[PDB]
Amino acid sequence: GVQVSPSGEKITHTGQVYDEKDYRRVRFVDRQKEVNENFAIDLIAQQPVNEVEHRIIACDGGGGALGHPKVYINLDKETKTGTCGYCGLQFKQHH
Amino acid sequence: EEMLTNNRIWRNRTVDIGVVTAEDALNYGFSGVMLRGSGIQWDLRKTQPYDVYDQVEFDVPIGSRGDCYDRYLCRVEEMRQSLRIIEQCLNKMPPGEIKVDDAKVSPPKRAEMKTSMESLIHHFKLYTEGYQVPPGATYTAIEAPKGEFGVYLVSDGSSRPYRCKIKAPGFAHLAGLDKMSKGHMLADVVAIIGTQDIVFGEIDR
Amino acid sequence: TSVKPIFSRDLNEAKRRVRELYRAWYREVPNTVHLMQLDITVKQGRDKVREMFMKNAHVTDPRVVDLLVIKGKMELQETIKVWKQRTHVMRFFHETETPRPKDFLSKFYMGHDP
Amino acid sequence: ASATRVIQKLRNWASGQDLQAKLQLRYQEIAKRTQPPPKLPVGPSHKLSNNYYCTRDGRREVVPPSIIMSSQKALVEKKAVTPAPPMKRWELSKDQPYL
Amino acid sequence: TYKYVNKKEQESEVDMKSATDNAARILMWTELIRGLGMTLSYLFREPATINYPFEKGPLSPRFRGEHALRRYPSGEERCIACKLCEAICPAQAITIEAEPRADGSRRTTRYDIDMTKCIYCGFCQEACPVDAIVEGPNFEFSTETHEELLYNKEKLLNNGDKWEAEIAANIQADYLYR
Amino acid sequence: QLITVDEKLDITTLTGVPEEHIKTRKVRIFVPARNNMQSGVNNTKKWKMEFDTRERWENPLMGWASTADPLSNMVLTFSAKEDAIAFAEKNGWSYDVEEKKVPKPKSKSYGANFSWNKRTRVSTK
Amino acid sequence: LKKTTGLVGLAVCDTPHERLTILYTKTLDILKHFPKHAAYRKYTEQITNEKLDMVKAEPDVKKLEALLQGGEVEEVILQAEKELSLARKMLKWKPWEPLVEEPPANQWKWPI
Amino acid sequence: GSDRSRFLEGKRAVEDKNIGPLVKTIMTRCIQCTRCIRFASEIAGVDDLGTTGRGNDMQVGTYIEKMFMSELSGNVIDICPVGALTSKPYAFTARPWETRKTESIDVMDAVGSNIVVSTRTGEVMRILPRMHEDINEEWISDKTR
Amino acid sequence: LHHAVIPHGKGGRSSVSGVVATVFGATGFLGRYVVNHLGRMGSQVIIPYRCDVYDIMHLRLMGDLGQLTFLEWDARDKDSIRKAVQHSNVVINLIGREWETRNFDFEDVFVNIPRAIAQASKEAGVERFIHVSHLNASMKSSSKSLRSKAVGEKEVRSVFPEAIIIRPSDIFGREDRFLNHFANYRWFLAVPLVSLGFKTVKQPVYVADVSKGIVNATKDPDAVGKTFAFTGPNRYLLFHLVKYIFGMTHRTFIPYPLPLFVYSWIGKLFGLSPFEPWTTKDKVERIHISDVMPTDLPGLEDLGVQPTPLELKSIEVLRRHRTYRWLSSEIEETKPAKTVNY
Amino acid sequence: EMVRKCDPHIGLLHRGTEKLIEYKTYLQALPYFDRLDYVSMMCNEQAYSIAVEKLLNIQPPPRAQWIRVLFGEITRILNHIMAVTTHALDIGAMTPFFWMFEE
Amino acid sequence: VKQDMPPPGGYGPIDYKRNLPRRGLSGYSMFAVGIGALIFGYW
Amino acid sequence: RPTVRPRSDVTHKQLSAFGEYVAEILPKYVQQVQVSCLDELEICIHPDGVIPTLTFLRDHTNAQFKSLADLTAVDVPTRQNRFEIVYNLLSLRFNSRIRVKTYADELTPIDSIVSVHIAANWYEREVWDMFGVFFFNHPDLRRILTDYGFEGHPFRKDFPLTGYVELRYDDEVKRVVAEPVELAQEFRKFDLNSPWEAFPAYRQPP
Ligand SMILES: CCCCCCCCCCCCCCCCCC(=O)OC[C@H](COP(=O)(O)OCCN)OC(=O)CCCCCCCCCCCCCCCCC
Ligand SMILES: NC(=O)C1=CN([C@@H]2O[C@H](COP(=O)(O)OP(=O)(O)OC[C@H]3O[C@@H](n4cnc5c(N)ncnc54)[C@H](OP(=O)(O)O)[C@@H]3O)[C@@H](O)[C@H]2O)C=CC1
Ligand code: SF4
Ligand code: SF4
Ligand code: SF4
Ligand SMILES: [Zn+2]
Repeated sequence: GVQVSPSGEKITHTGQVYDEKDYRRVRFVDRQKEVNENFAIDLIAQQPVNEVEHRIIACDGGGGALGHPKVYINLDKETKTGTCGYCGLQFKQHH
Repeated sequence: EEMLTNNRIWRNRTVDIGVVTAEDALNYGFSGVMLRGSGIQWDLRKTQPYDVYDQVEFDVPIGSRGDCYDRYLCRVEEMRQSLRIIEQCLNKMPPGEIKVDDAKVSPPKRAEMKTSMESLIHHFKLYTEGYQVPPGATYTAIEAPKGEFGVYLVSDGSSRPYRCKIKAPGFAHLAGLDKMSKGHMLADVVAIIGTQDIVFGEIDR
Repeated sequence: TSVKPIFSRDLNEAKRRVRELYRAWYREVPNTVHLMQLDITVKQGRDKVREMFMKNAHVTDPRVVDLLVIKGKMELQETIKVWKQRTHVMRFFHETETPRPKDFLSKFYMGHDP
Repeated sequence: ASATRVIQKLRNWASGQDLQAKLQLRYQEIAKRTQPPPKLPVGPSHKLSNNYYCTRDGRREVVPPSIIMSSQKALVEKKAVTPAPPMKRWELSKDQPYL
Repeated sequence: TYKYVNKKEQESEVDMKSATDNAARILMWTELIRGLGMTLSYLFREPATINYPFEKGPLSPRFRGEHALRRYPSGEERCIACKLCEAICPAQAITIEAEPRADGSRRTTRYDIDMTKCIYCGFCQEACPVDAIVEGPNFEFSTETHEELLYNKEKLLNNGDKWEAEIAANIQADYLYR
Repeated sequence: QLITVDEKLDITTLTGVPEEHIKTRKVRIFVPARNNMQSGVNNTKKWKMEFDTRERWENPLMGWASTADPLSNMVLTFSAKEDAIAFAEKNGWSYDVEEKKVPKPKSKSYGANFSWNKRTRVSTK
Repeated sequence: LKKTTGLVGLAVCDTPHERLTILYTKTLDILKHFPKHAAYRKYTEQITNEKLDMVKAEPDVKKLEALLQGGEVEEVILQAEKELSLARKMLKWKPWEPLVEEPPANQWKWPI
Repeated sequence: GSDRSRFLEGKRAVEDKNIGPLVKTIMTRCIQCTRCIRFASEIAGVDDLGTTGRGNDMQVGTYIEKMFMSELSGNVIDICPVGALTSKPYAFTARPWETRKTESIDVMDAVGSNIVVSTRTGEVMRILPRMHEDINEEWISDKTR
Repeated sequence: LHHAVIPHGKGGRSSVSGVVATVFGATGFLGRYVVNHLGRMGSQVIIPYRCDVYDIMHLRLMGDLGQLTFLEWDARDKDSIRKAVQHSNVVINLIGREWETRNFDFEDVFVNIPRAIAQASKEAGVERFIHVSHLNASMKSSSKSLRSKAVGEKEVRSVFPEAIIIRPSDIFGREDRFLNHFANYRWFLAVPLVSLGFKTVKQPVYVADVSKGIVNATKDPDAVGKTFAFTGPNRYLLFHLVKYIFGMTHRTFIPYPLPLFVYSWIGKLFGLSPFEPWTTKDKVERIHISDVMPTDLPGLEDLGVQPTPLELKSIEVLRRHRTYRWLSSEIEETKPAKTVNY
Repeated sequence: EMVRKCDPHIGLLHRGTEKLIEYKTYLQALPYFDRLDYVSMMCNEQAYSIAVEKLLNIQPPPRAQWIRVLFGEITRILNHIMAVTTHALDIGAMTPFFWMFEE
Repeated sequence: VKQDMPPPGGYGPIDYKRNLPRRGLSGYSMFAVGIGALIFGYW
Repeated sequence: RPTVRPRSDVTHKQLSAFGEYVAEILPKYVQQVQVSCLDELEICIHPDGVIPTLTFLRDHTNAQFKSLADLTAVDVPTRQNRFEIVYNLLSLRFNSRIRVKTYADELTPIDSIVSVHIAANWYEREVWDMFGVFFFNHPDLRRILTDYGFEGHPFRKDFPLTGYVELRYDDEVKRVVAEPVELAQEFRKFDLNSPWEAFPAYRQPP
């Protein structure tokens, strides 16, 4: 979601765009601004919700030693979804 | 060893250079190779074996008439007796563990800190704070190839230390560059420095 | 207070030891400017010697004056010999860093420096 | 392999020993790449029982140095004493004593 | 056990056969010829050099080089701003000021290495409990300027958005050893 | 042999510290407080000698907090107040003491939570 | 009957059983000027009178080495004339004097 | 404590609350020490954060949705040794070894309460209390933190 | 001003000054000192180069890790001036070669470079356009540069008013073109200087005095249009100005006087050099126009600097031109020059 | 050309890695010890990894001791190459420097 | 199942001991081939 | 016990026995000989009696310690005599080491042992360069490791980690000259020091 400011520079994961009246935009002259186009705010939202059967369940990142220390969530809330602080994977209870 | 240990030039360029006698090396504090090259039988693997060197058979090359060619041979030949030890350290290696089996001094396995809690806590403390050694002080003198590499730790209950101090074998050998460079000229003083196994990191610290 | 002295006794014996040192710089500033190429004439070289002796006059303890002489004999041994450089001896002058205003009013037109 | 068997004999001779068996250009004898995955052994003390840290706490077995002849705190015929029994003539390195 | 290296002198009343043996070592200086033939034994060898950009020498999966921030298989920047990767970085190189991401999640707004710092020691990829910061197998990233070595977070995610095909193979090859 | 001198024992001169870090520089001597998150009170029991803070400007390039006063991250652990003021007077520094803060001892009975007459009669057990 | 020592600059100095005796007998004499209660005199006499008997009874050098540890006998004559040089230093100095001058002012409680 | 887990079974997770914009409950990690009900019943005079149930299924907090918005509501942060409920504004801005702690005073109330202002590279991240007996006793209000 | 143009920082070399600046002629002689006196105190210094990247290496230092950023340009285009002076609070003009090139003449360099800049700098919205004319250049001069360096002094005021204009005297310093000019007359038989040197009164000025003057002119609330004149003390006379040099440089000294009938034509012989010429038609005539008395102008001393005499900093710039047997000679020695007040 | 009195001024590489250990924990200071003898790295780590262990009253496992000894005497070969040959550059023979830096 | 990295049985011996094989037409054949080449140069 | 470094009780009696020996032979200038759990010996002394217990340990039949190893100087600025100055020595003959430490002020020097152990010609010079402890009777005291104009004694804990000056090249004077310290990151002193004694009954009772 790299969307250009009215000045012309690009926006990062975080709004950090140097203002129009800033002197520290020279450094991109005859140069450019390395900015990652793949915002994790959105890619994680482009990910479905695992409608699991149990109320307390586990998350990893595809491999117990390959990421995400194994934490457990309480899926009593039917309104909101339970998420792990490490990934942003969502879950539900199905009942 | 063919190319050097039988010439004239190498044998007429190093010989009778640096004839630092026995009892003056100790007054100067060499302790590594600039004293066993003069006949002082001394080594901290036959006298003070610290890691597995008790059950490691080898020979300590000693040389009389220590003159920058007799210690050369003591230096070419402990490359052999160390190449002899590889024959041992490769053959006998027990199928055991690799770090201390004490998770408050040696962090746990990178997969053991993803099932279990405590392993994750100690991981979160070992690699932030440390492990709180007790107060004390030591002197681990180790035979690096230069010699008695020393470390005078001084601990406190903190996870940081309180004044380490490093014994550079070379901080004493380079001070021997004054008496060994007596009678000898510009073209063989350049050879004395290489017959002290000089490295200007350990010293200049 | 019944402390142990070093290289001296009560201060009046430890000022000849200071003058014997000023008795070594004043004859060896014209030597350095010759040896190693320096812009200084002689007088702003010698006046700096007095400037660095007329900084520590507030001292009143022999052991301290017995000690500051020694460090001066170092830096004279390092200057009668060329173990120093143009760089090290022309480092005393502080030619680069702009001398900050001692006055109150300008001292906080820049910086929170009391 | 780049020898063509007429330079081997030269190369072996001018040096004076065989070096087509003890060459320093590694071809295939080496361990390969992509070894199979291991299964490292858990050390001791992973045995779920009789492993209280209070038994194996080496870090806490310390205790402060035993002071001897303290001028104001301890104040603690007679033979002579050495700091240790002395080192001696070690051995003489059988199978190669003069090389 | 000790071994004498230079100790053979014993006058055996050298016979005239052992004299020429010594008197032809000298006057034909042949001990040196045994060195000239020794260097002649090597020009006929294969020089071990390798055409570098076409033949880049051998490495191993643990070769630690240019840092990179890995990423879960569904986007989602794998860092969680713990700060136990500058609390260990001995060169004092990392500054990872963070915030709640406005998703409620927990991520960096700031991350940094000064690669003119960064001793390349490995303490940060072995401390990271999530495998976010790694130390890739790059070793061709020299720069004409000082500013290009101050990798913040956008030069260092997209770097990890580059080598992830090449990192994970090495991480998959080594998560059993660590 | 021995010699008498009643002076203040100034070591202002044997240390560098050109002029700005002798007189235009404060000092604070104190037992550090207790990190109230924790009940741990062993980070007390010493007499650290932290100094005043000064300008920390944000680097124009990067965001880093940069400084010019090096004598800022300057903890020095002691064991007594009599040993600290003797050390900062010496080096020409100006101290400012804050005395120890030990908590009171407090009569705490588990049974006062279960009183007939009194008002400490707790609920939630 | 010793061709070349292992050491360097430590000459043979042949005729042992004399110099090893001239020196120890000379420590006993440069002792006896100390106080009897000084423990240096008490102890080093227990040392020399052993070595003096391990030379005054044993004429063969190679086995004498195995009695007074300090092999390479010539390395002992270097030591015997060194202790000798030290008693003289310990005479002009007064180490046996009473308990220390100027004891320490809470100088060693280590954990700070 | 020990070094290793002989626990290989399966944990529990607790259903988080929404106590307010100051206190951020993550109650999977609460250890049931009742150092937060004994605060809200003896220092604040509130009687809200009860313990609801028995066994592991017991779980601290209101049985219902209620907002523990009182003066001295930010001190349950400092008093919970676990990080179950912590500060929501200072959620993830820092980490305590990163800080530098300067002991100063409160303003904005006339108590002159004592404080530990903790900084992170020329900025402010928390405003903690000091123990001093005459002033507050050990804890501060919510305005001044 | 904004929030980062703020000078929140002590001294310099990692601090801020709010002196984000363009300095165009920062490849030569004066600009390498200007960048040094800006970068040392802490200041971004935009340095546009038309030239070799190798000749701008010595500018890579005197810069504290981000405050030195370079970019390319040429005078004969637009959109390469509208990128340098964009993000600026300050602009400085130091262009001027000494001669005519095949493509850039005295008018293309002293009139059309400031005009295009200062107009392209007024559109950006910057506050200062420090310009460097040369003293003695009112109009009707005997030269062709100083007859055009006042045209620029008007074609800037008529474009970017409220501009600072420094009119320095003939400058000296290491790798200068003033003392190292007369020093290299020794390669020939002797010095051909006009009228036996007389009738040419000169008060030169040291570089750092000019540079410390500029750097303090871009910070005062004063100098919102005030012309300047950086001249210095000790208003020397040329014959004694050169005799000082060749007593300092101990080689020798004999005059060889001439008129301008030939000594301005010899410059036209050395002016036929595709490289940096040794002399020109006009480099001869600046030396001889050089005549002025200070009348009313502000100067250094009401700007921040206490200028430096030539008596002191002449070793550094002539110690090279000596031979062994004079390579150490102690300016205690060498008979200081005769100064004229008039 | 004969040398009467030399006066080395070693100190042109001092950095101060007896004062930086003071501000870094025992793991965060381990790689300083590679720098002291930059030719024999593991033999320094092997030293500092014992003075720490002594204070802790700990011994490593056997397989660590063996490999800790194995590289402790490969560094023995990394160095006497760096001493036999560097002592020959100064004297003139350059080739065994190159022969072993393939080895 | 465990295989950390132990060795197999033995590995056989290494040859650490020095071996400089002497060689050459010894001490009479040299001067004989020399002088004999040097009288022929005279005839 | 498999992870706790056995104590080896034998060589703790050998050294403690030699500890009383060195004290009662030499009551002058000696206080609290001590020997740690780690089997190593410590003999603290009064600084007026350095050489009389280094010649003794160099020249004595049962204390042959003729080879010097280090000479440190630990700074402890909570005591008058802050500079603890530690010797450590070695017997080739006995394979035993020892520690002989002293004390000193910022001004209470210690006579040099360059006559006894020539190795300390430079270990003393660095102590002068690093700490500032003068040494009587020493050939050519001077710096080794610091610059030729370095005002300060850096390993003093009073000295900042980054000093007071740093160097750079000034094109205006063509030299590597010093203007005072001006960082770009401000070394972040972390507060890694926990509560929780970690070593009870090994501590400080008030
Ligand atoms: C029949 C009756 C009549 C007969 C009359 C004739 C009688 C016989 C005469 C015999 C003569 C014998 C040969 C004479 C030359 C010998 C010279 C010589 O002796 O050199 C000795 C010298 C060593 O001297 P020294 O100081 O003592 O070193 C040993 C110390 N331990 O050695 C050296 O130091 C020299 C070392 C230099 C090495 C440089 C390498 C040279 C490279 C070789 C090139 C190979 C090609 C040869 C080409 C030849 C030219 C065509
Ligand atoms: N130094 C002196 O002797 C004195 C100079 N002055 C004035 O001071 C100012 C500084 O001039 P100074 O710097 O001394 O002379 P320089 O010779 O150092 O030239 C300065 C810069 O001008 C640039 N320049 C010149 N012409 C052009 C052009 N046509 N297009 C692009 N760039 C150009 C050059 O770039 P490049 O490097 O690429 O050629 C050079 O770097 C001028 O106004 C000069 O007249 C006044 C009195 C004394
Ligand atoms: S340890 Fe890993 S997850 Fe935590 S802040 Fe560092 S890089 Fe991010
Ligand atoms: S590799 Fe080491 S030095 Fe480099 S960033 Fe990681 S922890 Fe820091
Ligand atoms: S104080 Fe914290 S840990 Fe204790 S019961 Fe309350 S929420 Fe749980
Ligand atoms: Zn997850």
